[PDB]
Amino acid sequence: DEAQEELAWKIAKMIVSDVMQQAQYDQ
Amino acid sequence: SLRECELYVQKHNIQALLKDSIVQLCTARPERPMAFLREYFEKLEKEEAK
Amino acid sequence: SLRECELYVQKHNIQALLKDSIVQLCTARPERPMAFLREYFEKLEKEEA
Ligand SMILES: [Zn+2]
Ligand SMILES: [Zn+2]
Ligand SMILES: [Zn+2]
Ligand SMILES: [Zn+2]
Ligand SMILES: [Zn+2]
Repeated sequence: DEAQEELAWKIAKMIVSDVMQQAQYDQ
Repeated sequence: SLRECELYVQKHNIQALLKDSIVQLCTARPERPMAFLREYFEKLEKEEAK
Repeated sequence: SLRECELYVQKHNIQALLKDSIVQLCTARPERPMAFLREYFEKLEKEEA
């Protein structure tokens, strides 16, 4: 369960990175 | 802008929002994740309304 | 298990799916993030089925 949440955090931080990147490419 | 997006993410805890949605997704592993995400946010919208 | 979760996430392109919704979210910057994401996925849902 904590394993799950730990993994969800990792993935969420990944998405946030890719979001910031795509937001520099557009403006 | 890029700075406005960063700000928005921070101020509205979007990162934690994603985390919770992924946690749910992995518990359910739905045939149809869009339908599931729809219902998940619909549920949360209703909380933030009443 | 955890591995089934990682697998599901990769197999179903979950990361890009969520990322795309947040990118839209960052453009709109709604006063109601939940409502927006709800509407966002409702639209993608309708083309899922
Ligand atoms: Zn502006
Ligand atoms: Zn704000
Ligand atoms: Zn199993
Ligand atoms: Zn706000
Ligand atoms: Zn208003």
